[PDB]
Amino acid sequence: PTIAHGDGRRPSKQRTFIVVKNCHKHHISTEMELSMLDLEILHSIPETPVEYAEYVGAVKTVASALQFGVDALERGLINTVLSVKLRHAPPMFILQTLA
Amino acid sequence: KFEVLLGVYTNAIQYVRFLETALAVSCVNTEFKDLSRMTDGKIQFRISVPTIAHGDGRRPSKQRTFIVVKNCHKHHISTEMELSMLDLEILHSIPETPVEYAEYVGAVKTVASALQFGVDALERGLINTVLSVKLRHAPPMFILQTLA
Amino acid sequence: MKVQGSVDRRRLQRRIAGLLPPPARRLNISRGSEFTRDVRGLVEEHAQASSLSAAAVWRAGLGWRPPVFGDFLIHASSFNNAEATGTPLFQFKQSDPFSGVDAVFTPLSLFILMNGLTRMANLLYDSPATLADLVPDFGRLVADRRFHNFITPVGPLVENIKSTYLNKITTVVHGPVVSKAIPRSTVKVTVPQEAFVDLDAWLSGLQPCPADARLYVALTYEEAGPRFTFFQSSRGHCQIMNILRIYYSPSIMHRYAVVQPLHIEELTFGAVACLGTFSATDGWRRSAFNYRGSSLPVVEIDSFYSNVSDWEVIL
Amino acid sequence: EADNQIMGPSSYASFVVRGENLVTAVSYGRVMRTFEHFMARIVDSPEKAG
Repeated sequence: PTIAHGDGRRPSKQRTFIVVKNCHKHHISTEMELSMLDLEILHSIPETPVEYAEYVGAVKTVASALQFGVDALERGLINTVLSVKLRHAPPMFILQTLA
Repeated sequence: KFEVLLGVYTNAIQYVRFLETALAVSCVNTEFKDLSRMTDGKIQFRISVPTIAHGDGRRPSKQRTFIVVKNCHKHHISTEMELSMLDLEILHSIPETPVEYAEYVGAVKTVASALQFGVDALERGLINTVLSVKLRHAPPMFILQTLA
Repeated sequence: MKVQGSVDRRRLQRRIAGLLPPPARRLNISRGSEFTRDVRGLVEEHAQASSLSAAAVWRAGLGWRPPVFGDFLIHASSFNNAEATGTPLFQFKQSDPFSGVDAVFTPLSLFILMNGLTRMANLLYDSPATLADLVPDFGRLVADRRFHNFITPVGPLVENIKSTYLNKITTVVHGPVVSKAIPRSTVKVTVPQEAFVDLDAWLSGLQPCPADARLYVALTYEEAGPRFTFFQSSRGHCQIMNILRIYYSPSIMHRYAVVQPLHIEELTFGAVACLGTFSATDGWRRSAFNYRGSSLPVVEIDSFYSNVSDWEVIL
Repeated sequence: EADNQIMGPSSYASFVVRGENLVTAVSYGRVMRTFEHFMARIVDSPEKAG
């Protein structure tokens, strides 16, 4: 929008701006290890108390690995959002006068 | 695999009315339907000023009256809008098929907003004119202080 | 009112449970009923893997990489019982009797035969005259320069069953180095740090970095006897030879006197082979031997894929 | 200042590709943001000035 003015100056016709923004995509990767011995017994059914002990040890370690992984992805999310915020933040000494 | 138009936004122009501004405190707003006829205005003050009697032989000042005249000043305000002749053309014809109806409604919306802009520009003109008139008769402070 | 988070564990559990390969089929021979049941499972699996009629009978959806083991038998003098596992070894050919000993050779044994590292090699081998008895024509084959044709590379050793005179030895020939006794525990390969030249730094826009870096082996007849060198490079089989010749030129300049104008059998300066491939962008690791008189620093490299090459002439 | 507490949403705002967008994704390879909105603006009401 414009202002009407009484000076002889020429009036400005109507104007519209069309601006386009586009996305930034971020990629995230982690790793998980599972020992082959730990994987083998999970399929089998334990019968002796020793096999019960080995089965429960395997399930504990596996659950630990999975929980650590999902926490790794949460932390990665927070790091990526913080990097996004920083890369598009100009320094102050510019922006106090640019604003 | 696809690409997505995930957001469409358009700015909204807030109306600005003179009476809602605090600046309007410093004015008196009269609606005068046919202003173009008034050639010249006039206000005439008549003021009577008394004096105090004195015991000295001093020559006395008689009865005092002053006659002050003030006059109107006029202002002209104008803005220019541009309309594409195709829009003003298709506005008249009826719609034949729904694509014609979509184009018709887009056209009438565009021209309506083109006039919204005009009324808004004229309002900003009113308010700027009052502010400039006030600035023209505002002498600076260091002159005003010792004169008051 | 917990947040529930941003990622879901059910998805991960499901997709990983999908990724696990089905278990190997144990067969139980001691008990009759278990044997019968596993045989029933076997016939059902063959019916499930070979019939184009059905679709669930299609199982190929979603590598076999042990090494090729080769066993050699060697005398207990021509090998220290203490020598570390994974050192590349090189083999020699006997003329008539081969079953008695194979006479496989170690780099320190070559340094001894060819005449700090010297003292370590003597503290391994004080009286290495058996070493001279293994090659009768050593003094002949240095001059006939046929020494490289007979020294064939065998690569890293995995296991050595220890006996009084003979030694049982298992050698990685082709493929990645791996063991056998357990679920295939890995090994690494060691070469002494001295008498090893890094030809990627000997000459040191931006040079490109390949995925795989190779180790070559070369044998040179200098006036100070023969000597062996292994080269950690990455560029290409067509450029490593050129760069190596440029390297040896100062040593090549000395051979004008020894060469024979009449008999052309001695002229070759050396030969180059390619042993195997390892991961670049990593480097190698530094360690010393732990023997009685051990003072030699040694480079050791992970991820060795043993792909031995032949000796190629360079001059 | 003795507040040390704010309030925010507990779960993210979900967005899913429905059939009306799925046909456009399959054929034309483009998806619109919440097609329901643009359809309620364009086809259902003639003006519905914003």
